[PDB]
Amino acid sequence: RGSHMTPKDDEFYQQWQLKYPKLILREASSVSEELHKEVQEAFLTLHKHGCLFRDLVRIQGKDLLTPVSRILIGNPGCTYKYLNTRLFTVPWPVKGSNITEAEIAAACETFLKLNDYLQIETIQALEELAAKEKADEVDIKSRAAYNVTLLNFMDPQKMPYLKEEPYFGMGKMAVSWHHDENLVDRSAVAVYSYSCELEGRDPDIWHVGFKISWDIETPGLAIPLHQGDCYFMLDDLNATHQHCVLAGSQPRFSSTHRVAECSTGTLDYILQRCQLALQNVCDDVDNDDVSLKSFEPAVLKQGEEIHNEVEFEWLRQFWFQGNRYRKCTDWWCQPMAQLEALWKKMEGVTNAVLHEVKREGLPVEQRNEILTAILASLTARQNLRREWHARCQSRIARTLPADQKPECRPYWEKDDASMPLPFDLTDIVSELRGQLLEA
Ligand SMILES: O=C(O)c1cc(O)c2c(c1)C(=O)c1cccc(O)c1C2=O
Ligand SMILES: [Zn+2]
Repeated sequence: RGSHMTPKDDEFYQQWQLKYPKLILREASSVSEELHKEVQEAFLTLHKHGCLFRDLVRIQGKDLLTPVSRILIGNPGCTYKYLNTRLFTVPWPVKGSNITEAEIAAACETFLKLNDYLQIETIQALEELAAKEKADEVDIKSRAAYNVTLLNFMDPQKMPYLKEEPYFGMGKMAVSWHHDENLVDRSAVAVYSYSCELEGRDPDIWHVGFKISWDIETPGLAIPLHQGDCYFMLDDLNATHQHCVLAGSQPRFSSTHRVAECSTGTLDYILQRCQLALQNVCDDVDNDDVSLKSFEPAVLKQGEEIHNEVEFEWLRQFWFQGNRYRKCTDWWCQPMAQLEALWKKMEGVTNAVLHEVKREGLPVEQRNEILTAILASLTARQNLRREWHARCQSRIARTLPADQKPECRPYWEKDDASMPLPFDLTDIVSELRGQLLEA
């Protein structure tokens, strides 16, 4: 049978040193009384204000409510995507920013303070890690450049429905074995754990488990976590090892600081993209007579791709969460209004393209060129629309509370003459395909 080790086992420390060395551990004691207080009160403050939410996530094609409740805090405009769900930051106050409710704002400041301290620690541990290998500095600093933390809460008494750990008999899992997605390559992750107050790991206490990827022969590690212990995954650990969370019996919070790989995941980035798409529009005035500067296939393809990007990675992702951030802050209210306007204009662009493709004096070579440059984009738009609407109407989603109910948005009826094109592109895509096979 597969087995596991905790500090009670003779072989624990040396197995740690041999098969999990890039896993570091700083016990509550390395951290000041002061910061412990501030940070814990900050957790309880967010919890009281109802700021943590279960994500209606996706996994092997199945909609599933995560047993754990979460919240994302970080640099303004930043996102972190896991399990097909883009979490938007509730902003903490980096330099250059000034706003979002009192006690909540103060909690954000506090997790920024925590972010700072843990960063300093991570850099020190990676320095040590290298000098241990000795027998760039900018790489280290960018691998500890935490731009977000993902907070988690679970109260096992309230959230009993928990799976047994299958390979090492670690007992009950809060979070099953996984790799953390969407992180900068080789970037560290720093977790502050806070648990509110014989053969194997003690079930009453929280543990983080690690195993080697592909491997259930090498026994796994189960590391006990009390109030205020911190652990760190350094470097390639998150890629070479898997981790899970073993549930104790008391509620527990954690702050999991990460370098989210946000090259296509920031308000700034998606605004530059929308703008790039709108470069193809005549923009003297904002009205519905949409007229484009060019129908070169490359420019049109690009436009429709950006159209999809803002619709499905930004708008539908944001509204699937049914405006639950509105509880914590309004930071994204204006930006999302603006992205919605940019997208509406793009529905305008697509319409103008469909107008061209139907234009009498257009040589069929060129028409077919247009079709072949946009067809993929439009069928992807259709398939992703079926997906999001269904995901918004699924039995599970309809049972969430009213301030969390998924919201299929934007959405308009075929009768709605405010919008230039139907929500259901099925017929249109059929038509374009048919044209493309005309002898
Ligand atoms: O399959 C599961 O039960 C499961 C549970 C989780 O909590 C996570 C995952 C899977 C991920 O895949 C993942 C990826 C990137 C960052 C993350 O934080 C997670 C998770 O947290
Ligand atoms: Zn994880």
